[PDB]
Amino acid sequence: PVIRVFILTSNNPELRSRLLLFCLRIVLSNGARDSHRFGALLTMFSLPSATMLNHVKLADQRVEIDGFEEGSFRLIPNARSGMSRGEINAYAALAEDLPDTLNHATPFVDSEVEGTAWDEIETFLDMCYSVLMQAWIVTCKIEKRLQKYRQQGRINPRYLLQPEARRIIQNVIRKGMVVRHFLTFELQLARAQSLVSNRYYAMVGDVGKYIENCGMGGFFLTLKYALGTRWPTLALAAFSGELTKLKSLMALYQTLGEQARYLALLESPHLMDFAAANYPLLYSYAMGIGYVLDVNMRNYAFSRSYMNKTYFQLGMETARKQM
Amino acid sequence: PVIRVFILTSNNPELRSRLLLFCLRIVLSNGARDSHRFGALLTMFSLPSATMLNHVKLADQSPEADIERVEIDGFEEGSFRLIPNARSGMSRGEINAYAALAEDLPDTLNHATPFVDSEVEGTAWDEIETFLDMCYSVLMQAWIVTCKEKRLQKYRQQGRINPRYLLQPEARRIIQNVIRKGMVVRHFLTFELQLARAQSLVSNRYYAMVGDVGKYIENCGMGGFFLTLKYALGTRWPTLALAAFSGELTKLKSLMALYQTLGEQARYLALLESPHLMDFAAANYPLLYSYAMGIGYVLDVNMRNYAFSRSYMNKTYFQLGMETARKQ
Amino acid sequence: SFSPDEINKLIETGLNTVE
Amino acid sequence: LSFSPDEINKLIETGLNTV
Repeated sequence: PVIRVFILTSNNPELRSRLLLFCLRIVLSNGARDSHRFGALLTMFSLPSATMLNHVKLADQRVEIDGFEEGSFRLIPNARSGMSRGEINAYAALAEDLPDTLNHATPFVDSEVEGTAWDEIETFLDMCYSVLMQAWIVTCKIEKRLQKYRQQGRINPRYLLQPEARRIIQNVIRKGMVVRHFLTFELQLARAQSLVSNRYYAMVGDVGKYIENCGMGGFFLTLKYALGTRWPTLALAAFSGELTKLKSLMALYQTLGEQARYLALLESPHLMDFAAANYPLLYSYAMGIGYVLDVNMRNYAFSRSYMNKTYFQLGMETARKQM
Repeated sequence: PVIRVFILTSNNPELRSRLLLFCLRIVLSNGARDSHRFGALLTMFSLPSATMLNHVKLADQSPEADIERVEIDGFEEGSFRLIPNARSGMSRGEINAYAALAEDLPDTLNHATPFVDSEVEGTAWDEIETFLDMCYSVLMQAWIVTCKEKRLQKYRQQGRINPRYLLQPEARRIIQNVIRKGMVVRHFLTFELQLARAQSLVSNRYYAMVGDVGKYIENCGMGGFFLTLKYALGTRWPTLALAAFSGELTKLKSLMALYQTLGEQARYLALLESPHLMDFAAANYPLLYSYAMGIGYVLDVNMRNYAFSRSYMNKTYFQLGMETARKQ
Repeated sequence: SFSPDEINKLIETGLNTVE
Repeated sequence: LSFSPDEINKLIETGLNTV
């Protein structure tokens, strides 16, 4: 179970482009195994990231930096300082093993993208940022986000992937614990600035806003509307148990520190400790209070099976009476 | 209290030099508090590092305060008065207090300057090479005292620390004790050591010197552990099946599993003062440590200098070790 | 929907009401 | 004197086949 991350020995953009389009095919190939997909996906994410490359060296948490790319492909197989003949032909075969659902045997909706001469650095970085931004979009929680990132120029429409190619990357990221571990570092560096909003990390920080604290909505809404008000109804005995439970959950969030905002992405077992099912009374009390106080609370779902119908009405009545 | 880390809005070398020397004087002043020295020291280490600059974040439950931006200092030297911008939140009383701390050096510093050469602070810091040579020279002197004799004479002879910017010995010892008391300071130093190790900065003169210093800092106090793994255990000696080793063999198995579990904290156990550091001491496996020293006594040319009177040294399993590696 | 800062952690509300 | 990374000094848990 070796996860090989390819590193190149040259900045020249034609080699960077060929390595990305080669790794993209492995991720989407029929015959590759997860281990091959995780390593090729990490190679794509590290190409614009001098910091992830600094976390791929022996680190982290295994990952062997196969690197050693002189390294231009002869055509589609590699030339390695590192390893063997049989793996060169095997990787070359995997790159041409695309599923039939992708038109013209290419991941892109435009059949003449891979044939482009990747002569200049801007045509690679525009291609690399467009492909990785489509990856970032499917890694958490897509319908209309692509329409937004198209109009904002964060994804060049020329480099759009076919929908099947997006869904495969979505599941490879979902299955890859190691891939998502390195994605957290990119989100952590996305915030706290990079190069007066480096075009890549400015986009990552924007996507970060969606990923951070995913699945903590019921927890924070309960902390806001039920415990931020400090109203006398909180002293009902039926809240006494969930009060101390929310106190341990709050202590737990503080103890986790930096990893607290990335529980959903890091596959933390603590994430569903924060689900509203563990405090359904105070949650229904908080939803009733929010229904009255906040205009954005409606229309919310309110369709959860553990939502108490009467404690929702207590919250409404407690909040409405600000007279 | 608050740990104040000042940073600039300008790549101006003269401003980078004045902030450096301002912060240096706060670390060395008589009246400053530990929180002032910790923040003044982190400011110095952050000037040549874009990475530590991104690490100092107030967002998540900060004891750190960027103070936010500082435009310039008061123009006349002797006016160590900071000029922060809007949204800075620094009151005049604090600019005078900081200006007073920068002039309150101990009397043991000749000519009221941290440097051996009394005409260094008076230099016009016009060009970035004059600053970068000065910045790297004093930061290097702080890296050597972070460690747990005279490597200054080495670093002066070889890749540069400029003798012009040598600190006086009293300034070095004060920096040494501030780094020792400052857990927060040593926490950020590890990120610099990690960055010097994983090098996209092979050509950077500063991180090259940090990585060499980091060779001495990293895995400090782990020599006995790694030598034991190398000699007693790097090969399948048949004497390993002695029953007297059965207990210590499983001990080192947990110790090596411990090293893997801690990840990158494992490299800086002595620097972060981790309790796990002593778990790797040879006194927890004196028989194998004795067996490994004997093997390395006859196998390696360099282990004449290391075997120097250990209390738990067995001296009988030492003879078993040398006889095992005697003939191959 | 929430800012990356949590002054919302009012444990003081919790320990006050469990007197 | 000091040890680089590449801690191949974990050939030894297989060196613990005598366990």
